[PDB]
Amino acid sequence: RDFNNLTKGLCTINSWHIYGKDNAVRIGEDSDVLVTREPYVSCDPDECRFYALSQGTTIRGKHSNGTIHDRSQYRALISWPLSSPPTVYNSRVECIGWSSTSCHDGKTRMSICISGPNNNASAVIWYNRRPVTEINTWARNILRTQESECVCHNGVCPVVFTDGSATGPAETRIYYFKEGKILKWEPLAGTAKHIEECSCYGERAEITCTCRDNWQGSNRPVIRIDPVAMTHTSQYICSPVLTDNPRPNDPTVGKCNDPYPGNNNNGVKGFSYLDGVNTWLGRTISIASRSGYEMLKVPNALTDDKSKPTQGQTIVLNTDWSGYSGSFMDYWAEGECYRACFYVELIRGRPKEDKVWWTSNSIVSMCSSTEFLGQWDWPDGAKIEYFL
Amino acid sequence: RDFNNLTKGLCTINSWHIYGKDNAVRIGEDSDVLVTREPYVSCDPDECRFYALSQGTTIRGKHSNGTIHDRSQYRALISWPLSSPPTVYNSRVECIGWSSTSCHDGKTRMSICISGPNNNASAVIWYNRRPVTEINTWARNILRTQESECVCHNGVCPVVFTDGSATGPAETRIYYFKEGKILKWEPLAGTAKHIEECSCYGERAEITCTCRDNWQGSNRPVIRIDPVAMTHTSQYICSPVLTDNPRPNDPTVGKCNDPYPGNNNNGVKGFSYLDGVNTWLGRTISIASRSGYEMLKVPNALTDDKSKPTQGQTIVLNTDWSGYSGSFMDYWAEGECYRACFYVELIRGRPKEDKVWWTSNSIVSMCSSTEFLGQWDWPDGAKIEYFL
Amino acid sequence: RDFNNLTKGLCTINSWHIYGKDNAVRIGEDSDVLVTREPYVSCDPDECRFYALSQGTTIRGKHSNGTIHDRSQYRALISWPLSSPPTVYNSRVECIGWSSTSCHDGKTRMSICISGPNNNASAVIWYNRRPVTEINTWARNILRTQESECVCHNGVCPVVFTDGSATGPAETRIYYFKEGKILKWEPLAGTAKHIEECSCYGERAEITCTCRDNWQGSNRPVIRIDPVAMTHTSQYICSPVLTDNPRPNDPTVGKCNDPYPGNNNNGVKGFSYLDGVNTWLGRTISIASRSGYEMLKVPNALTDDKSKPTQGQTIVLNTDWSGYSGSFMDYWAEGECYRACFYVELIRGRPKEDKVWWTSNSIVSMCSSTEFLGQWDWPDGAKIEYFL
Amino acid sequence: RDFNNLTKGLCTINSWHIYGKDNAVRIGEDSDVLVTREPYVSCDPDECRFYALSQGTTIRGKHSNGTIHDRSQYRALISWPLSSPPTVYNSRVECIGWSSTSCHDGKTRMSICISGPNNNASAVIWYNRRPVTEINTWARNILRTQESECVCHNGVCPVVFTDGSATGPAETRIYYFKEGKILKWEPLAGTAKHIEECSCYGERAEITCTCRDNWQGSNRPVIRIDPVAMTHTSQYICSPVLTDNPRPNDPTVGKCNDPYPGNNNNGVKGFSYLDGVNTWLGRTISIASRSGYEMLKVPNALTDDKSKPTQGQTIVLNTDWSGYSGSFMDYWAEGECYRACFYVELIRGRPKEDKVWWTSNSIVSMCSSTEFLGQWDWPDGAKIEYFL
Ligand SMILES: *[C@@H]1O[C@H](CO)[C@@H](O[C@@H]2O[C@H](CO)[C@@H](O[C@@H]3O[C@H](CO[C@H]4O[C@H](CO[C@H]5O[C@H](CO)[C@@H](O)[C@H](O)[C@@H]5O[C@H]5O[C@H](CO)[C@@H](O)[C@H](O)[C@@H]5O)[C@@H](O)[C@H](O[C@H]5O[C@H](CO)[C@@H](O)[C@H](O)[C@@H]5O)[C@@H]4O)[C@@H](O)[C@H](O[C@H]4O[C@H](CO)[C@@H](O)[C@H](O)[C@@H]4O[C@H]4O[C@H](CO)[C@@H](O)[C@H](O)[C@@H]4O[C@H]4O[C@H](CO)[C@@H](O)[C@H](O)[C@@H]4O)[C@@H]3O)[C@H](O)[C@H]2NC(C)=O)[C@H](O)[C@H]1NC(C)=O
Ligand SMILES: *[C@@H]1O[C@H](CO)[C@@H](O[C@@H]2O[C@H](CO)[C@@H](O[C@@H]3O[C@H](CO[C@H]4O[C@H](CO[C@H]5O[C@H](CO)[C@@H](O)[C@H](O)[C@@H]5O[C@H]5O[C@H](CO)[C@@H](O)[C@H](O)[C@@H]5O)[C@@H](O)[C@H](O[C@H]5O[C@H](CO)[C@@H](O)[C@H](O)[C@@H]5O)[C@@H]4O)[C@@H](O)[C@H](O[C@H]4O[C@H](CO)[C@@H](O)[C@H](O)[C@@H]4O[C@H]4O[C@H](CO)[C@@H](O)[C@H](O)[C@@H]4O[C@H]4O[C@H](CO)[C@@H](O)[C@H](O)[C@@H]4O)[C@@H]3O)[C@H](O)[C@H]2NC(C)=O)[C@H](O)[C@H]1NC(C)=O
Ligand SMILES: *[C@@H]1O[C@H](CO)[C@@H](O[C@@H]2O[C@H](CO)[C@@H](O[C@@H]3O[C@H](CO[C@H]4O[C@H](CO[C@H]5O[C@H](CO)[C@@H](O)[C@H](O)[C@@H]5O[C@H]5O[C@H](CO)[C@@H](O)[C@H](O)[C@@H]5O)[C@@H](O)[C@H](O[C@H]5O[C@H](CO)[C@@H](O)[C@H](O)[C@@H]5O)[C@@H]4O)[C@@H](O)[C@H](O[C@H]4O[C@H](CO)[C@@H](O)[C@H](O)[C@@H]4O[C@H]4O[C@H](CO)[C@@H](O)[C@H](O)[C@@H]4O[C@H]4O[C@H](CO)[C@@H](O)[C@H](O)[C@@H]4O)[C@@H]3O)[C@H](O)[C@H]2NC(C)=O)[C@H](O)[C@H]1NC(C)=O
Ligand SMILES: *[C@@H]1O[C@H](CO)[C@@H](O[C@@H]2O[C@H](CO)[C@@H](O[C@@H]3O[C@H](CO[C@H]4O[C@H](CO[C@H]5O[C@H](CO)[C@@H](O)[C@H](O)[C@@H]5O[C@H]5O[C@H](CO)[C@@H](O)[C@H](O)[C@@H]5O)[C@@H](O)[C@H](O[C@H]5O[C@H](CO)[C@@H](O)[C@H](O)[C@@H]5O)[C@@H]4O)[C@@H](O)[C@H](O[C@H]4O[C@H](CO)[C@@H](O)[C@H](O)[C@@H]4O[C@H]4O[C@H](CO)[C@@H](O)[C@H](O)[C@@H]4O[C@H]4O[C@H](CO)[C@@H](O)[C@H](O)[C@@H]4O)[C@@H]3O)[C@H](O)[C@H]2NC(C)=O)[C@H](O)[C@H]1NC(C)=O
Ligand SMILES: CC(=O)N[C@H]1[C@H]([C@H](O)[C@H](O)CO)O[C@@](O)(C(=O)O)C[C@@H]1O
Ligand SMILES: [Ca+2]
Ligand SMILES: [Ca+2]
Ligand SMILES: [Ca+2]
Ligand SMILES: [Ca+2]
Ligand SMILES: [Ca+2]
Repeated sequence: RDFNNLTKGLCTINSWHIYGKDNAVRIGEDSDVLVTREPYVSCDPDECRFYALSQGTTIRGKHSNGTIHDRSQYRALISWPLSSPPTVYNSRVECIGWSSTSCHDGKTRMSICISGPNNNASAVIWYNRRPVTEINTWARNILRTQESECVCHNGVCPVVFTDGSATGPAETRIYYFKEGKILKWEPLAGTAKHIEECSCYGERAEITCTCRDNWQGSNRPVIRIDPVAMTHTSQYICSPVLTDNPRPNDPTVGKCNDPYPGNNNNGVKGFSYLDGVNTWLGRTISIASRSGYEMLKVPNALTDDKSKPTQGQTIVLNTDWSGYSGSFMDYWAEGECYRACFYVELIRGRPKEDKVWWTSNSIVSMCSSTEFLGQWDWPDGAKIEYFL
Repeated sequence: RDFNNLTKGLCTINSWHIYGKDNAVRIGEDSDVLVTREPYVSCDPDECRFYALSQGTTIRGKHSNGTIHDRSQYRALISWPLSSPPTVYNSRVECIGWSSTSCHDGKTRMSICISGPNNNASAVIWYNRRPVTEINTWARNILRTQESECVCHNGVCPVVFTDGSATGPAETRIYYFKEGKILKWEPLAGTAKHIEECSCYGERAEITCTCRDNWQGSNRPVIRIDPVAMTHTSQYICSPVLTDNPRPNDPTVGKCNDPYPGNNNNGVKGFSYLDGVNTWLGRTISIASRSGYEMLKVPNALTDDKSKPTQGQTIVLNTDWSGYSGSFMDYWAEGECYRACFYVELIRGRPKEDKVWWTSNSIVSMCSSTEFLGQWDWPDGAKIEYFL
Repeated sequence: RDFNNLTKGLCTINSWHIYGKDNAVRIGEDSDVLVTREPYVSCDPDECRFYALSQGTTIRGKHSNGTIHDRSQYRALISWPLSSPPTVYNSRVECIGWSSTSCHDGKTRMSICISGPNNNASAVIWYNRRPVTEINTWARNILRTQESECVCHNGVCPVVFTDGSATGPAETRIYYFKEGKILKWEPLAGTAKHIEECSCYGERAEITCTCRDNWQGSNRPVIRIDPVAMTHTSQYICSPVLTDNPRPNDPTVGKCNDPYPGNNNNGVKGFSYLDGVNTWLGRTISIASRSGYEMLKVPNALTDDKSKPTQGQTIVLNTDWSGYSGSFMDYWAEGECYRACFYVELIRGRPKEDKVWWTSNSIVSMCSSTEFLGQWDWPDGAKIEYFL
Repeated sequence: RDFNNLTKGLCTINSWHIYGKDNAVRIGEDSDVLVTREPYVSCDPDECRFYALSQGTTIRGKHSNGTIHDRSQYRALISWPLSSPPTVYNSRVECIGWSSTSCHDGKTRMSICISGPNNNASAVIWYNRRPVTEINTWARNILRTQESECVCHNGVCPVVFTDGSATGPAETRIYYFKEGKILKWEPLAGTAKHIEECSCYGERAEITCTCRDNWQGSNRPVIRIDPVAMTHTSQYICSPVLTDNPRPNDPTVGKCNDPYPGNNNNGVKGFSYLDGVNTWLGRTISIASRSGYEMLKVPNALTDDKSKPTQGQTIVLNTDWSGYSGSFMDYWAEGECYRACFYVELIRGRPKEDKVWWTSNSIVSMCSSTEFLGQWDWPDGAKIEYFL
């Protein structure tokens, strides 16, 4: 095997087709399904799999009480077969911790998990299923990373980390790994003022990451990385189609180089594909909560501070719960272009459904089509009443 | 690996032997077995597996209530090892949707799943476990396909789809796929007046499909496809041994080029092997409901409008529930001829057993023998009372 | 791979060591373990596995009621990893039916399952996981076979079948298979008067089978097969150490060429290793029921009508339930000799423990040592009270 | 594959990072997790796995009552994927018995299990998943071995066994195996007065084992083995940082050549890495019970009778239960040095938590880092009240 190179451009996105769906909460009402959150999808050269952070309990288990909490000693990054649920019996643990990323470089997979108390966390970087490198907290305040896949080019796999405040300036670093070893790291540069939970994809030897400005911005920060020079830039999506949550209503003109205000100290992980007129943004439908999910075609969103939608697709109705969302692609597929894909975490339980004592999720995932396909909506599908 | 070619004729069918049986409803009374319907069997060069459409819940799970319904966002095509049950832990998802087909071409497998609302459905064609092509609804009325395996010849895998009314003329198309890409499609031609749910097999570079005329016919339509020319014909089975369900009693003379009347707007998926004097038809025993199942040797059924049985074999007694049935063969077996096989879906629960709130099935499957073997009957075997 | 040849003699048996044990009934009190009976062990070149006839239900499932019965449409030959229990999720179905044998020839595995009603049963012979040959009942009275592994030599795998009465003369046939095809069959010859359930092993190009004379004999019939000439002989074990069950007390002098009387129309599957002074016989301890199990070293048991034990080993105390027992060896092990092995079926439930409504078993298995090892006893270990 | 040689030295240990954690008791509150004890970790060239002695029941099963007991016919050495729990469906049985060790030699794995009554136990040595050698009890008093991995060098895998009293002199033997065959054995020599449960690692063609002196010592005996000469030495860790449990308080000066007194007839399995200034000792925090766990950097502990800690890391708080601990390394990792690893058994249930009737454990495991990483504590995490 050779290292994968990002040689292709994105396919033209004219609609989105169903790729995967695990129905995990429905199925786990009466089977041994682990409680999860922060899911994602990532491909190897011969298989694509679902990933998430386990909570170290089943959803029917008594230890599901308290799983609203984000960080414990009982979390782990797990992966499992595409569209199956994350079960006790089919989930493979990648590493232990409560914040993660993972990617395949064409030869083997790198997985990173962060664990520890808030003031003393550490990342362990695994390569070929073995621990290789460790990184201690630099700011002593919840070292944390993408919660979706990284992207590699000729063996170099950049990863975005943040350590520091969620409600003011923090210390974001871009690490450049190869075979699980640190080649270089850089502090964040550019005009993004706060970065968390980057969702990345690669095309034509460039990696684009759409992130969460938790502190101030309802527009999303974007980091663009050259994995050969090992350098990057940052800005915000210019468009007035605002894509964080909660957020204010959409204005007429956005902000390219600073956070669009109205909502402070909160957000959600999300994504975009930024490719000129072939630009699609994901967002929750609700401006107030993680409710609904839609894709909007917003030509030149990155650069055009007045850009509005020209097409769209509903993914989850606004009468259903959504959650985090992120990007991935099958960099080992056949053909001339990389097909954009994404997932949406469908959060069930706390805090919005507080008649149960747990929080979990299922996954839905879609990829682009060059056809203009009909749309369905894809809810989680479980009935909370059954769990009482 | 090279593409498989249909070089062999059918073996002489002198009786049927047990091939597989999963006992899924019995076992799922106390284990984590998914609710299914629309099962089938399909072989790869190194393994044969059971396939079906999951309902995204276990049979003991509370989400089994409502599973009489055919189309939801919680269905998927799954496969699992021959004669095991479809469990949460052993079922591999092929694709997401509520109508399917799948076949191996000798190199890898193509799987197709249709999803969407009734007026906006779409097919996704997967090849080598990746999405390759998408097809939007052409008639905006439940785009739908075979619900059993397709057949390939030198890489060309024809598939029959219908979109449109179930109770009047519809728009049937034969697509010719290779490596998941569309080579060609044609509209239905010939004298079949309505087509659904084709059950296909191949021999000597020809593919024969026995289908369901839901609208008018109690005889079954037959499509015969040349996968080299990429052309086809259609007619009905001429015999007065009528094989849809519900149906009128058997007459003395059938119809070759139009639907045999008496029953409108209903049917069941079924199959035949049409090979001159080596012709065998499957049918339910009951003329009123999906009850019992038998094979009848009906020499020249396709062409002889007075042909009656010369031999038979009971598969399921008329005091047991049956369901869909379909054809498959192991095109990678040893020997000089292809051995005909079939399966029967053994439907349990609603609507016939309405003391439970679910609908599911098990599978029995048989293949031909050149011996004249003794016969048993093969019921599902579960007791509904245990589920109350 | 080449076909395995029986080139080695037996290792010297000076005691027996623990090989495998599945604890299936203990574990299945609270996990999804299939109800079984008629287990055995058989090796492939790279793995050894447990085999048995499933009853198509879990032991906690409501469908376990009635599993005392031997023949239903819900039985199948399953295999699973050595010392694991037969679970819904790890059991591989080999074929469907209610009497079986299986063996590897060095290239691939042959498995045979018989199904049908008592007057119309048929065997299907699978090779390389595909059906190849079928055999109809010849006497219309419960066609039946070994219930433990067959043995192959240069691709020729003999199998012993019986069809006919269990309580008078029957029609026993030795079939010689190669690649699942019938080379030849012969009727039983020699002085054995009734044959069932042969337990076989091979050494130095000869196959020895120790069987059950259900009709009259409390000594066991022995068939010795030359798999090159495809011929056989039969007699009884001469020794007065009687090894069927139920049986009369041991006499002073046995019978070499006729059944030792005292018990009619019953028996149990059992085994021996018949190798001159290196001869070991298995038996239940009780003369009345399937209770206890012991190995006895009985020099020249086959030929010496006064031979008595010179050494022994208790396997199951007479205060614990036993069951069928049979022979197998790992013909692909390293070294200069074949190590004798056996298993004992530990039957729990009906008819001896009738406070439960099921019948099932676990497995213990041992192989020979050239050391004189200390002995333990190996009960099933489950508590029936837990199942009430 | 070639046999692995111990060519590397230990990496510099500046802290410990999380490697694996199975959360088995939390998860097994509502899934089919086997009851275990005496766990460990061991690597093959392509995978690392968790190992333990099953009790042949699930933790929710009724047969979990009585699992405080150490030796039964229902125990087996099982292995399962790293950080998954030991489930009925994913656990591979290595061999049957109630004391074990296992190691890979670079070509394949040797596993040893001891079974029998206390006065008549025997070891079976498996190689390449087949039984090869057997060893009878030499002292007729609970033949027993390491309960963690062995270590091999050029195919020679030494193993430490003890037979005899737990409360006076016993008969310890070092066996040197190759391909499961005995090359040599030696009686214990040196100044260790009692040996049990050795925890071993290899570096630079030497194997170091840290053991348990059950009879008298609260310092730990150390055996150092030359696997080429097949010879060994023994002494005690000289340091006054005492590492058995229970134990007296730490003195100022330890004992190098005799047991440090204060506690008789008890102990716990533990470990150390003894490498000059790169020396780290594990111990329980409590001096009275298996409570808490810490690593202490104790330069020259082996040789310096006044050596005190210079650094440490808490692994399990003293308000959480611990248990056995042992060493392992991935001898097939990339890089220039072997990274020290260890596990801690987190015992739950009896005797310390006697509101339940079972005893089981989970696993946490860590490996060394050359960074100075922040520390977390890693409890089992289950709530006993949930099991009542
Ligand atoms: C079967 O399946 C089919 C496939 O899925 C399905 O078809 C699909 O239907 C859906 C639903 O209708 C379509 O999705 C929608 O797409 C809209 C875009 O398309 C419309 O607009 C474009 C653009 O039009 C402007 O520009 C062009 C040129 O650039 C001009 O030609 C126009 O005249 C117009 O110009 C004006 O506007 C510009 C600025 O925007 C100015 O520059 C200009 O000067 C003028 O002012 C048209 O080109 C489209 O026409 C074409 O397509 C239609 C078919 O859809 C044909 O009939 C037609 O002939 C053409 O071919 C079309 O008119 C999206 O706008 C829309 O998304 C908004 O609405 C949804 C709710 O429905 C919101 O959830 C979403 O967030 C978007 O609205 C919010 O955000 C905007 C942006 O800020 C706000 O303005 C708005 O108020 C709203 O904000 C509020 O909500 C937010 C969210 O909660 C909140 O955050 C805010 O704060 C605020 O509260 C939606 O995506 C989809 O594209 C169809 N797909 C296809 C392929 O057809 C079909 O229906 C199915 N069949 C059945 C039977 O079910
Ligand atoms: C152990 O296992 C064994 C192996 O399984 C098992 O043996 C098997 O037994 C079963 C059961 O008996 C057999 O299965 C049946 O087979 C019948 C066919 O065989 C009979 O008929 C043929 C043909 O005979 C005609 O033709 C030949 C030449 O072509 C002539 O020689 C004849 O004289 C006769 O000619 C007349 O008819 C023609 C028109 O049909 C005219 O052309 C002609 O001019 C004359 O009028 C014979 O050859 C057979 O004989 C041979 O075999 C028997 C053994 O079976 C030997 O004894 C004998 O010596 C020969 O060797 C034989 O006589 C099928 O017809 C039958 O299926 C019908 O019945 C079942 C119910 O039992 C129905 O469910 C089924 O649907 C069929 O009936 C329906 O449909 C027909 C067609 O339209 C209707 O006419 C009929 O009324 C009925 O309709 C009703 O029900 C329908 C369904 O609900 C409904 O839809 C309708 O609307 C309506 O309500 C059945 O399959 C099997 O073949 C045996 N197998 C073998 C290998 O032997 C054995 O028993 C087991 N042992 C034990 C102990 O259990
Ligand atoms: C730790 O683990 C150790 C390893 O497991 C363990 O040691 C093992 O102990 C067990 C239990 O003791 C041993 O197993 C028993 O072995 C007996 C055989 O060994 C004895 O006999 C031989 C043979 O002796 C004759 O022959 C030699 C020469 O051939 C002569 O030298 C003798 O003098 C004698 O000659 C007479 O008999 C001949 C006819 O039989 C005539 O030819 C002759 O002219 C004379 O009349 C001896 O060689 C043995 O000695 C050697 O070994 C002992 C150690 O055991 C040493 O002390 C000694 O120094 C020697 O080295 C030894 O004496 C088996 O007979 C025995 O099995 C019977 O009993 C059990 C019950 O215990 C029954 O269940 C079983 O079925 C057998 O009895 C039934 O069947 C016989 C046969 O028909 C009947 O005769 C009998 O009445 C009985 O029938 C009844 O029950 C049946 C079953 O229910 C029923 O069907 C009938 O109808 C009827 O009701 C048993 O297997 C084992 O071998 C030891 N292993 C080793 C390696 O030592 C050790 O104890 C453990 N430690 C601890 C602390 O626990
Ligand atoms: C984020 O994560 C960080 C990384 O984990 C974390 O930092 C870590 O913090 C922990 C906790 O503080 C550290 O772990 C402790 O480490 C101690 C060792 O370090 C101290 O000591 C050394 C050595 O000092 C002597 O020697 C040097 C030279 O050799 C001299 O320079 C010194 O002056 C001194 O000399 C005296 O002593 C010698 C004899 O011992 C004589 O030779 C000499 O003549 C003098 O008398 C120092 O070098 C260290 O300083 C350096 O590090 C600190 C940071 O820790 C810096 O601030 C500093 O500037 C330096 O760089 C440091 O002072 C361990 O001793 C300690 O373990 C004991 O305590 C714990 C309880 O806390 C016990 O559980 C444990 O068992 C040990 O105590 C028991 O055992 C000893 C030995 O017998 C007994 O003496 C003692 O009484 C006690 O016994 C009792 O309990 C036993 C257990 O129950 C029982 O069995 C007994 O019977 C009895 O009842 C502990 O491991 C860790 O190393 C830090 N890691 C790092 C990298 O910094 C950080 O806090 C986290 N952040 C936050 C915000 O949470
Ligand atoms: C497991 C068990 O209880 N076995 C006992 C059996 C059975 O109770 C009956 O044989 C059942 O009918 O009875 C014995 O007398 C016997 O046969 O030797 C004693 C033996 O201990
Ligand atoms: Ca369960
Ligand atoms: Ca924000
Ligand atoms: Ca019809
Ligand atoms: Ca008998
Ligand atoms: Ca001690």
